[PDB]
Amino acid sequence: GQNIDQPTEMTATEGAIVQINCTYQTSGFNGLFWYQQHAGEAPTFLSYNVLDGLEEKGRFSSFLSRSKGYSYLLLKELQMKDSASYLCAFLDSNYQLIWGAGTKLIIKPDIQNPDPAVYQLRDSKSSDKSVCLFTDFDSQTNVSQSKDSDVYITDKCVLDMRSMDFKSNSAVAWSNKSDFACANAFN
Amino acid sequence: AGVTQTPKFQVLKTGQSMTLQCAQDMNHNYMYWYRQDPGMGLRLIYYSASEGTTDKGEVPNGYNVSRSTTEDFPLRLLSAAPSQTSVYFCASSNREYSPLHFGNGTRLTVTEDLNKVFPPEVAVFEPSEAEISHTQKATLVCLATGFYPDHVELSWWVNGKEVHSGVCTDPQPLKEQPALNDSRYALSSRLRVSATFWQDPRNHFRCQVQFYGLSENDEWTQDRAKPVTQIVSAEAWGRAD
Amino acid sequence: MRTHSLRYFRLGVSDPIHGVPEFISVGYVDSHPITTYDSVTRQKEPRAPWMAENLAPDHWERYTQLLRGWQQMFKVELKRLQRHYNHSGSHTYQRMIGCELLEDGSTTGFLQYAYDGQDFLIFNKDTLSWLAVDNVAHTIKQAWEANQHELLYQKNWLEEECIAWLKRFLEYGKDTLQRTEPPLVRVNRKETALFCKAHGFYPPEIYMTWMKNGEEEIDYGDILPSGDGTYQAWASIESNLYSCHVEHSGVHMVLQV
Amino acid sequence: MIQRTPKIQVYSRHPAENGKSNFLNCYVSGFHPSDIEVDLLKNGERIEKVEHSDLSFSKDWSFYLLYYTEFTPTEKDEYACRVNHVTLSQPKIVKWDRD
Ligand SMILES: *Cc1cccc(C(=O)O)c1
Repeated sequence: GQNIDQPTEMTATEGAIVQINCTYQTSGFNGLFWYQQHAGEAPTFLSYNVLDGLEEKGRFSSFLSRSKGYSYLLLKELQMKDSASYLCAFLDSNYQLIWGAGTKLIIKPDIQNPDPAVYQLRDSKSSDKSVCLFTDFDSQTNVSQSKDSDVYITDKCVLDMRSMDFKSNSAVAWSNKSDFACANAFN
Repeated sequence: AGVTQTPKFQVLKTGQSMTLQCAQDMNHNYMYWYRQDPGMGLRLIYYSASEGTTDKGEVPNGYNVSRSTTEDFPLRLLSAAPSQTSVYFCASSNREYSPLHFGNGTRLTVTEDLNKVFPPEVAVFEPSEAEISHTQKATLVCLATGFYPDHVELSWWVNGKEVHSGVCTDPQPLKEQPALNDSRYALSSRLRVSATFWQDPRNHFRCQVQFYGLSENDEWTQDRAKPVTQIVSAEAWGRAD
Repeated sequence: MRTHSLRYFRLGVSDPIHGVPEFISVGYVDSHPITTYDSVTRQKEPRAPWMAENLAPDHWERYTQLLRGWQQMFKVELKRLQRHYNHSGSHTYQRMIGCELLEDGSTTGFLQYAYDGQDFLIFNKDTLSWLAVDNVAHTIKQAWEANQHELLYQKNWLEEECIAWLKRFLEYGKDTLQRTEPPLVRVNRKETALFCKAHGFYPPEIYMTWMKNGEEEIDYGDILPSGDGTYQAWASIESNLYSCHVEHSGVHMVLQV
Repeated sequence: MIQRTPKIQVYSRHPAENGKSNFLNCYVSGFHPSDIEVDLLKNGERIEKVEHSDLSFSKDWSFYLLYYTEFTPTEKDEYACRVNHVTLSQPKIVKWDRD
């Protein structure tokens, strides 16, 4: 048991299907595991495959090809809560547990009605202090990182206003520079 | 049931000693200690096939374990080094080939001095009138700045009750000085509500940051207040205008 | 080549007398011991020099930790089995697991447990089920049959891992395991009985009979270990002209009298 | 509990030759439980110089092992095997015969 590969990152659309592949090489095998790990959370067990074949359990399926040294985890009808790292692991002849680096899965919300816009919010005690919000953009839209190191820019973030069946993308920026305008702050 | 790992967060000075607890009530024979570092994945430190025995993983150097009982598997840092900055997961499994159950992890930072530890400053930014008029929705933003280590829990509280709906927090606190290895951190979060809900002056919005820092038995001889574990919050009332 | 086998045996004893291990594990390729672990040494050690020479310290370090785990499991299984039966005092739990590689290329595999030296559980790796002698066994079989992942693990281990280990150990020990030592055979008279006696032979499978005039009521001495890796055995009787016949590794021998 | 009393067989490694350095074998088999004590005797005396194979187990769950010592048979000398086990009120002795 020596090597294990799975892709770093995958992005699929809410409602759709995603297949996370894992290749392994080893002389000796006591099974292949998939685990799910949510950000800031513990991994939990999804699947064990040791013979050739397919196992299903709700929306999740795990496949193993012994001769090809190949498993996949298949996730159907993707929900936003499926955003997580997926860890592929295998046991060698001595029951050593060999861990892949993990695949980060990003679920893209299906934004039917884009309304891309950059807003400026005032601090709630001092006027001076100001953050910029880039909200309501398409899920294909890419938030590039700062080129000024006195300007901070967050990753894209999905919020879900549940009681309204409404989801929106969001990115935040801020700076102490007075020459800072929320306009032309995300391009 | 499950695996109970403590503490969830921990800061240490270089050379300080630390024991992480891990207990399972599932009569599992196997218990494990892993560190998780960006890009590497899961690295076994030590494991124990049963009470009465323990054995090295791939990275045992700097660590110690005991398996006195089936239930407990402590991990000891004998002399904390910067390189032991990591997230530690304890785990149990019934057999060598049976699935692992994980503890909820320990976020551990080791710093040269505890004078590099600062609590967050927190501020709420009120929704843009332009957002409100264009979309009939109101996005509050919370900013936590100037904190070290990156050991925080950010929650939103609406008329004194925690909310999850309408909330998006950055997965990762961002470095204010990416160059510096002792760089303090910032974290953003948004709470979006309807414009009428923001406009109702009866509604109360609190951004809350639980920071993990020093304890009461940590020595502290600096001018500024002891950067102890504490909550720093910021708040806004709804405004008709 | 001929059929070969890897078997591992486990023995546990509850409240065992002083000196006597709580738990022993020994592995065999055919009749040859290869490995040993117990509760007193707490170490997996080779039992053949061609095992000790071809397997590094980390192999023994790792199986030490595994056999500590298995010792603990066995102790717990055995206390559970005893309370199910309301048995007090010292009682026995035994397991045999292994696989065979036949002349044809075909394989077998098997896993059974005994309680106080009686059949208790026998695994069927093809129907992925457990046979139980009684109802206490049935109860345990049901729990085990509820865990499909474990049943599939065992099947895989018997059909793939066990055979892989057998092939690796045969290579390491081929000079011993695949040698032939033909029998030295002689006839001694006694009381008026004739004794066909064979010794210095390996492997232990041998056939011995007696015949008047080439036409076929005989005492058989069992096949016993001689203590040097070879084996010995005899056949006896009390017409006119008699002859002893011996067959071993595909060679027939005849001694006339 | 069914218990099986040991079968005890005593013999030389090679055909016995007075004054030729042989090996004396006592094979104890088909017993249950595992707890067994075995001595080899020279003229009724316990031989200290006595190797044994470690314990072994059968398909039928009964146990077996081999006790042996380097020895040199003589006309006068007389060799035996003394086994105690829980199926035996008194240790069982089986003497060697040369033939
Ligand atoms: C050393 C070893 C390997 C596999 C199984 C066993 C056992 O059944 O005890 C021992």
